[PDB]
Amino acid sequence: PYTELLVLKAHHDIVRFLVQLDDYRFASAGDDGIVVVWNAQTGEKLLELNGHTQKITAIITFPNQLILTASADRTVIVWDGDTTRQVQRISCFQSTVKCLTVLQRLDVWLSGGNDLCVWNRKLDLLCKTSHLSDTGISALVEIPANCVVAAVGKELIIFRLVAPTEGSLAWAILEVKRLLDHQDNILSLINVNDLSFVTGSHVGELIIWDALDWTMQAYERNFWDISIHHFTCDEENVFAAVGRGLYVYSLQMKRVIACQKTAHDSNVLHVARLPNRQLISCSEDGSVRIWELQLELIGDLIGHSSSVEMFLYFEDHGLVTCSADHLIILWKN
Repeated sequence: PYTELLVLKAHHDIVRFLVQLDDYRFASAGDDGIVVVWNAQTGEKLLELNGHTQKITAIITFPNQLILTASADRTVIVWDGDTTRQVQRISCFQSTVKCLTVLQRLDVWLSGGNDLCVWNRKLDLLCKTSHLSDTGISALVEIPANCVVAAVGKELIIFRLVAPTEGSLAWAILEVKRLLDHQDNILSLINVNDLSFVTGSHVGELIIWDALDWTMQAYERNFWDISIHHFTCDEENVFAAVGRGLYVYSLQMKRVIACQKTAHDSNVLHVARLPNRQLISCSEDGSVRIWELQLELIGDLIGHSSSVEMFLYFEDHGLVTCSADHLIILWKN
């Protein structure tokens, strides 16, 4: 259980994103276009970053550590963590940036909308696709050998990024493959352990891919048999929110191993495995449940009165949840 709880108040619209900054702080971001920095130990509100005029669509940290946010205002803003100063607003987009990702090795970060742009810390545009899609990149995930996988509707497009020769400043983006095996839009794209990545669609397709040669390994047209709303992964399992139920699929056995068909009174939104090996599920109605894997309901976390959009887990500071009810709740002990 988590007994004690703190209610952290600031947002005046749906809180969608939580992102850990360091060992004790995290940021939240909402449809109110506000970003807030919180102390996870004490629950103190540390900083507010105001500068977006519409909902935030993505937020990441760039390890001094920066915070980057994209918004339906068609900008990406880059924030200085310490001073809370706005380093730059980037507004050279004709469409909403939908995803942001860091390539650690190469020490760049990517924006994904109608096009893929490659950036460095100093905020130089190094390269960008032109007219990649009208659809928009819905997910970018790093895989080995400096490649990145982009979800574009039903398609996956794999790019390799090449740093310039010392002497030149010319980066290159090479398209290296397209995968066209989904009949439905790609909802989830996840790197499992740098050997596989997995994609899912809302209709219940699950595909496992080789992260090195980019070939199909396994395929399910409907891996659980109601739509799937979200997937996550550990080293060997996929945990899917499917209707009001949870399903656990083994990547090794290519089978559903565990199941709970009515885990909640409402659609399950998010389901994930914590480091400590417990499961957390989040629902439309506001309930959060903790499980141990048959699935045993350990904990019932009751407080939110509306969709729980995301959770964040600190080993030493407990559990954070955020909700369409404008609250963040920090659960402890």
